[PDB]
Amino acid sequence: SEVEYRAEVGQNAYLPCFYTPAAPGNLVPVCWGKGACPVFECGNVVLRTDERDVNYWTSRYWLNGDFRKGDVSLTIENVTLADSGIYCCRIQIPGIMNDEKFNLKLVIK
Ligand SMILES: Cc1nc2c3cc(-c4ccc(NS(C)(=O)=O)cc4C)c(Cl)cc3[nH]c(=O)n2n1
Ligand SMILES: [Ca+2]
Repeated sequence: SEVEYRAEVGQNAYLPCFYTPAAPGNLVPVCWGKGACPVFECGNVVLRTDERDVNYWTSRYWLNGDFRKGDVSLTIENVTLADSGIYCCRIQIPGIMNDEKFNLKLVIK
């Protein structure tokens, strides 16, 4: 079919997203949301970081990887069937018309 990420109800879901910081400690803000990246900034926002730290999160949504090294992969805890969908991870590279947009398809059964 096409790239997808899978989980059963009650498991954690794992959606990958990565960037390479220009130099260590120099982080780029990231936008995670539910819905494809053409929607608003990154869909219906679930989690955000800035140059310093996580600045916004929704219950059950986590960055448990080394986000200070560019691993901004998402964990969704205790998934239900309502969690299926496209998710947008947007790397907000400083500057205009240069963001990286990743659309991740999650299928729960
Ligand atoms: C009570 C609760 N807390 C969180 C939470 C917290 C975080 C978070 C916030 C700052 C940092 N930065 S730090 C201090 O340098 O490690 C690191 C993380 C992982 C995230 Cl991403 C997601 C979260 N999701 C969530 O459902 N809950 N619930
Ligand atoms: Ca940009």
